[PDB]
Amino acid sequence: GIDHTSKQHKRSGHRTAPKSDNVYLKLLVKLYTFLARRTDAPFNKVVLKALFLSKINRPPVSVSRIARALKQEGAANKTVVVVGTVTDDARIFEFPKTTVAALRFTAGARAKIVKAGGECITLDQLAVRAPKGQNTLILRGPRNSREAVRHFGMGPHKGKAPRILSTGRKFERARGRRRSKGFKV
Amino acid sequence: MAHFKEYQVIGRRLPTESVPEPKLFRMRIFASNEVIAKSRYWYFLQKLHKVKKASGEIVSINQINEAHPTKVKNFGVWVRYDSRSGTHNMYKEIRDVSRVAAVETLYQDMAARHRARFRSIHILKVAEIEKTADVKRQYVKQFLTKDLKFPLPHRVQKSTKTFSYKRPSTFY
Amino acid sequence: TVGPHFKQANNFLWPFKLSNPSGGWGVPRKFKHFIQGGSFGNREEFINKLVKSMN
Amino acid sequence: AKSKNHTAHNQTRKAHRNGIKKPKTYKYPSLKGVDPKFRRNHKHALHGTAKALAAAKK
Amino acid sequence: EAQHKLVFVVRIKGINKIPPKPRKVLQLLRLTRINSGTFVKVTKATLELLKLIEPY
Amino acid sequence: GKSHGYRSRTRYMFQRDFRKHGAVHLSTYLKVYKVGDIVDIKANGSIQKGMPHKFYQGKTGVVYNVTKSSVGVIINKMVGNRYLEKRLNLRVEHIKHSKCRQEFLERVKANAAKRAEAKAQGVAVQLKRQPAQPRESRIVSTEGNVPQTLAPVPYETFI
RNA sequence: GAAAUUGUUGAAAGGGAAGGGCAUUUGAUCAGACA
RNA sequence: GGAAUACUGCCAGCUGGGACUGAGGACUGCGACGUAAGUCAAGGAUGCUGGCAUAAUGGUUAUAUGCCGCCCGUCUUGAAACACGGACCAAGGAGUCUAACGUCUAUGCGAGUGUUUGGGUGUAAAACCCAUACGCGUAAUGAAAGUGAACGUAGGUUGGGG
RNA sequence: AAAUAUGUAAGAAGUCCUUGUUACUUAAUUGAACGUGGACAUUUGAAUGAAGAGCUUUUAGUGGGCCAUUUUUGGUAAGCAGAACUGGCGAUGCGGGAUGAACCGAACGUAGAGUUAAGGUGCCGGAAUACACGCUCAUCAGACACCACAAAAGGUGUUAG
RNA sequence: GCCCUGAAAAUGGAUGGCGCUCAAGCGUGUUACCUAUACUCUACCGUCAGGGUUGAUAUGAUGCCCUGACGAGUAGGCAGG
RNA sequence: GAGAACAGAAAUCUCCAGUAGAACAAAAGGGUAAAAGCCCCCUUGAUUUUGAUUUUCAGUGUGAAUACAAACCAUGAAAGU
RNA sequence: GGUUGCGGCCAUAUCUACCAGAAAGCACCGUUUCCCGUCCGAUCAACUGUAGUUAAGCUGGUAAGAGCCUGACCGAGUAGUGUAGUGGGUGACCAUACGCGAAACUCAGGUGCUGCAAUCU
Ligand SMILES: [Mg+2]
Ligand SMILES: [Mg+2]
Ligand SMILES: [Mg+2]
Ligand SMILES: [Mg+2]
Ligand SMILES: [Mg+2]
Ligand SMILES: [Mg+2]
Ligand SMILES: [Mg+2]
Ligand SMILES: [Mg+2]
Ligand SMILES: [Mg+2]
Ligand SMILES: [Mg+2]
Ligand SMILES: [Mg+2]
Ligand SMILES: [Mg+2]
Ligand SMILES: [Mg+2]
Ligand SMILES: [Mg+2]
Ligand SMILES: [Mg+2]
Ligand SMILES: [Mg+2]
Ligand SMILES: [Mg+2]
Ligand SMILES: [Mg+2]
Ligand SMILES: [Mg+2]
Ligand SMILES: [Mg+2]
Ligand SMILES: [Mg+2]
Ligand SMILES: [Mg+2]
Ligand SMILES: [Mg+2]
Ligand SMILES: [Mg+2]
Ligand SMILES: [Mg+2]
Ligand SMILES: [Mg+2]
Ligand SMILES: [Mg+2]
Ligand SMILES: [Mg+2]
Ligand SMILES: [Mg+2]
Ligand SMILES: [Mg+2]
Ligand SMILES: [Mg+2]
Ligand SMILES: [Mg+2]
Ligand SMILES: [Mg+2]
Ligand SMILES: [Mg+2]
Ligand SMILES: [Mg+2]
Ligand SMILES: [Mg+2]
Ligand SMILES: [Mg+2]
Ligand SMILES: [Mg+2]
Ligand SMILES: [Mg+2]
Ligand SMILES: [Mg+2]
Ligand SMILES: [Mg+2]
Ligand SMILES: [Mg+2]
Ligand SMILES: [Mg+2]
Ligand SMILES: [Mg+2]
Ligand SMILES: [Mg+2]
Ligand SMILES: [Mg+2]
Ligand SMILES: [Mg+2]
Ligand SMILES: [Mg+2]
Ligand SMILES: [Mg+2]
Ligand SMILES: [Mg+2]
Ligand SMILES: [Mg+2]
Ligand SMILES: [Mg+2]
Ligand SMILES: [Mg+2]
Ligand SMILES: [Mg+2]
Ligand SMILES: [Mg+2]
Ligand SMILES: [Mg+2]
Ligand SMILES: [Mg+2]
Ligand SMILES: [Mg+2]
Ligand SMILES: [Mg+2]
Ligand SMILES: [Mg+2]
Ligand SMILES: [Mg+2]
Ligand SMILES: [Mg+2]
Ligand SMILES: [Mg+2]
Ligand SMILES: [Mg+2]
Ligand SMILES: [Mg+2]
Repeated sequence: GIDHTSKQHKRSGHRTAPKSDNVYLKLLVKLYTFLARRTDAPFNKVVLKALFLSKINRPPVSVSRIARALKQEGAANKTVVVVGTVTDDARIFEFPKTTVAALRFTAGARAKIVKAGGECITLDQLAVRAPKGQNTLILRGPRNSREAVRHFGMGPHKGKAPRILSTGRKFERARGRRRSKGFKV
Repeated sequence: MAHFKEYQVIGRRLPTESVPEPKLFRMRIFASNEVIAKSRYWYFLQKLHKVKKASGEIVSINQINEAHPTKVKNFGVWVRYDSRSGTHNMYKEIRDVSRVAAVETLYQDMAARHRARFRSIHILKVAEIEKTADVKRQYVKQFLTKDLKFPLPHRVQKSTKTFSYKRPSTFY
Repeated sequence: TVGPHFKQANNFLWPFKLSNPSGGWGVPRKFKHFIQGGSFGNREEFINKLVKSMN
Repeated sequence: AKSKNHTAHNQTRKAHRNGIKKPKTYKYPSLKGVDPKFRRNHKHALHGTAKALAAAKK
Repeated sequence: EAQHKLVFVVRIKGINKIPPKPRKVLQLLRLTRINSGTFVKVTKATLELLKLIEPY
Repeated sequence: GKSHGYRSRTRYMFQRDFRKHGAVHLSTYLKVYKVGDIVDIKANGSIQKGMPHKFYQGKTGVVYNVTKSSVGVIINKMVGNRYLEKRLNLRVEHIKHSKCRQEFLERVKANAAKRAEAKAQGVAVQLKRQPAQPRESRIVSTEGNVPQTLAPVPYETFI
């Protein structure tokens, strides 16, 4: 017998392939594992795993969040990579040029990129242009802006947003929510 | 505790800047190996001086061989031994060819007559009885008479097979 | 020699997996101390005859 | 029908499976509980040196 | 003789019914299995370890 | 029934140190504390205001704040399987500066010295601490010192 | 035209139950593989 | 005085009897022996000889023999229990569907999204098409009247993949 | 006034220099707090280990417990009742204690060879009717932990003091 | 110390049994010996992990090749069937 | 303890000794001597606002408590409280 | 070195009994118009530094002094204790193995150290 210092037969816990069944995503993976095996390049190993992430861990990157990252010093001629969909934002009135390599571009988003004379590229087109990922800027969407995380960690004095259907007063606003009725949280 | 050896064991009282070269005490110790003998040495020193193995040092460990291993000697022995109801000193006499052989059958005797396991006994002194008629115990004195002889009656021969065809004879 | 690099040297060695002793233990009960006629604790230079019978 | 009143038996085995996790250190702890008089002025002190380092890039 | 700086420890005792404190020392000395030995360099800070596990 | 009040069980814990009763000597209030100091907590029964709860007796913490008569201390108290952050508001009578870091502060400015005074000499440092090593060999003389042979003594009574 | 359960016939075992595990003797039966 | 010996320990000293195993399947390594060419016991068995070609070996089965083997299910700290149910066999026989939901996941589209109340249409309960709305989201906060989100590269600092 | 048990510390989130911000504070550019600029790398500051560390969400079963060594309360006591720390049983077979939930040994994939543990080796029954020194003779001897009980008090039985 | 007295219960009966007396009893020592699902070495199954491998012109890319460690289980969870 | 008419064991007066052997509502345990006890003087902070914190804890509530902030006040020569 | 004012540590500074103390200082000491307080100018308040005194305070020294402080292989490796065994014993209890280790006792030494400012044969 062995006095076991750690839980035996433990899985890595990290996704290995995508759980998705989309052949093309499977093909994109096939590409980037090869690239990640033979290029010793950090960008490809990161991109490989981003393809594995579920719709929750691929928040959309907006076209305006893109425009921002090019205003970083020396970042304006870099090609931005979004492993995930890219969405339009009517709130910026001036979008720069660039070249954006994503999984998907919404109708509105690809329009605004192209209207300014930019380029919408599929990830495989980006591998051909930059095998070692040269001159790339990877952007992730705001993961924790889901409505669900509002209710995570719910409890006394945590300020965490009840799970509720109908709202207004008369709904979970009185005893325990204010000093004049019972206590406050 | 086993077949015994005798050990000069010397240890002292670790040096201090204010008291370098401390005082060097020797003991003779009967043990089956040198690891017991050192444990045993420290067992008694903590019973006499203020020291423990942590604060002290063994300076040397040496086996002592019997001076005349083929000469029969009459030994008096001096023992302190705890019993069930209380502790008692003793003096026994042992006739044998080496101090180590002597200590062996002492411990055997204390176990058979007095039910004393090795932990209870202390050897106080073992020393050669020089002149005879300083032998004080009758079971040894029996063996010092001039021109001693005895038969070994009713001799029993160990048989090497399960059956015998003769019928034994205890003759001798 | 207990080198300057003993830590890295020794941790590099996987723990030795010895067999039970071949001549047995020499004791009727293992779980007293060596001095007490068992096998445990520091037995000093006698660790070699044991280990050799287990290697 | 009496029954066992209480014991801490088995409770430190449970505590040690996943845990006794060390306290979680942070550079920059909170000002929670800090003297308002101090903290009110401190709000301005920083705003002062922040305004400084801005006119240090001009 | 300069007291020994090097020691070889072999776990003599089986896996179970071991109190917690000696049991971690056994792990930190990498003796987690019976008759598995390792080398241990002797200092006060490993000497106290050898003290905790002597019965095993 | 049971009695669990705030000072329960604290009989000897808040007691005064024999022949040490009375006023607290004046140094206790001249000592000066800043945010970041490590302090030890020992409650003084003579000052009932600002008293630490008995759980924090004999506990070390880090002052997070400083007021007229008091310093706030934060303590990691472990409840269940985790630690939570408790912050305490203590009168200065219950708080002394901790020596727990002085061997570290001594050793930093010492390790800085033998660093400069070595490098400027051409290196060869060794400033990490080492445990007690086994001692070397030595030769003990017999000069004026012959071993004095001792034996076990017999049983006596003397009562 | 199953099963429980029954008759016949054939085989075998049976000193206060029977049935079961590992193993082999003996009897019966059978697959494969040589070329 | 000079040896021997025991005891303990070391030898990368030599050598005999016995047992189990023979995983792998071109080559590739580290070496060893040789003046050499070659050779080898060096990253896992080959060589030589014989017998049967069969119920011989092997499987199944019944029996005998050695050792072992308590009744299953259940509730229980604890059941083989002098706790319960169960004589036997077949066939039925127990986490379902719906309304509204939480976390996660897949998919479509994305500041939106949802054709299927309805209408159009049809090879007719399918498939295909669609106007107006409505729903949820895109604003919050107050009991309410109400008011309603850029000092600034949409901020400073510390860690931060790339 | 211990032993065991217990809080904190053992560096880059560190140390030293220069001298900015404020509405706090000072008699005071005094301080306090937060900074800009500068000096010193891994013997960068004890040991050992590290099949890595950190983090989030959701949900099962459970919420009768019982036993052993040690500490320990009530009770004459209890295979009784109630706490403490650990280890077990429950949920677990395997070797041993004949038998046995909890003891000893040791924790289980299917197998081969070897060595053992606890415990044993007259015969049952694998394994010395082995070696050695004593002791013991019982007209209800004795025979191995947990364990299946025996006491005061006695013996001119015998042994050694 | 061992032995004996002290020492009374109900079916017949238990050092486990037979039996054992310079023991096959009690104390103590020394060797040898026996045998666990444990230890050591090897084969094989599975689990987990680390590597390697999309170059056609044949057959598996959730694949193929190398290597290491691990394997008890009620209630219960998940997985592959 | 030693003293003073009625005055006695106990009345009021005085000196000496007095580490607290007293008192501080109440149970007990802490604590306290130019005080925290006794006498006197002045008062209403037992007030206003809304947060943090400690014990109990789920780190809910309640009870009780702590240390600040912002008032308005008390008292003291004042520091302060 | 003395003394004083303000101290820090808070008996090695306290307690008991005696002896000694130069110069300065402190003190005791004199007065009751005034502010102020008492049953009482004892305390307290003011005035004098004049009219007196080392008696007291205060400082120091003495004592096989009480106390207190410090130390030691004095006691004691004792008591207690962490760990171990299919250790002993009917039990109560005990011995051993690897560690940690007091208190009393006994003996020796000691009796305030010291910061700021002023002052003084
Ligand atoms: Mg919302
Ligand atoms: Mg939102
Ligand atoms: Mg041999
Ligand atoms: Mg053998
Ligand atoms: Mg045994
Ligand atoms: Mg071997
Ligand atoms: Mg009830
Ligand atoms: Mg009960
Ligand atoms: Mg309960
Ligand atoms: Mg090691
Ligand atoms: Mg109570
Ligand atoms: Mg409670
Ligand atoms: Mg109060
Ligand atoms: Mg029909
Ligand atoms: Mg069968
Ligand atoms: Mg055929
Ligand atoms: Mg055939
Ligand atoms: Mg051979
Ligand atoms: Mg092969
Ligand atoms: Mg055939
Ligand atoms: Mg056949
Ligand atoms: Mg055939
Ligand atoms: Mg048949
Ligand atoms: Mg059976
Ligand atoms: Mg029941
Ligand atoms: Mg029954
Ligand atoms: Mg029922
Ligand atoms: Mg029935
Ligand atoms: Mg059916
Ligand atoms: Mg129709
Ligand atoms: Mg149409
Ligand atoms: Mg219309
Ligand atoms: Mg709406
Ligand atoms: Mg509104
Ligand atoms: Mg610790
Ligand atoms: Mg390591
Ligand atoms: Mg790792
Ligand atoms: Mg639950
Ligand atoms: Mg529940
Ligand atoms: Mg309940
Ligand atoms: Mg146990
Ligand atoms: Mg249960
Ligand atoms: Mg279990
Ligand atoms: Mg088990
Ligand atoms: Mg039994
Ligand atoms: Mg058993
Ligand atoms: Mg044990
Ligand atoms: Mg039998
Ligand atoms: Mg046999
Ligand atoms: Mg016995
Ligand atoms: Mg016993
Ligand atoms: Mg007798
Ligand atoms: Mg027998
Ligand atoms: Mg015997
Ligand atoms: Mg096996
Ligand atoms: Mg399993
Ligand atoms: Mg399957
Ligand atoms: Mg309660
Ligand atoms: Mg209350
Ligand atoms: Mg004068
Ligand atoms: Mg005088
Ligand atoms: Mg004076
Ligand atoms: Mg004195
Ligand atoms: Mg015992
Ligand atoms: Mg004891």
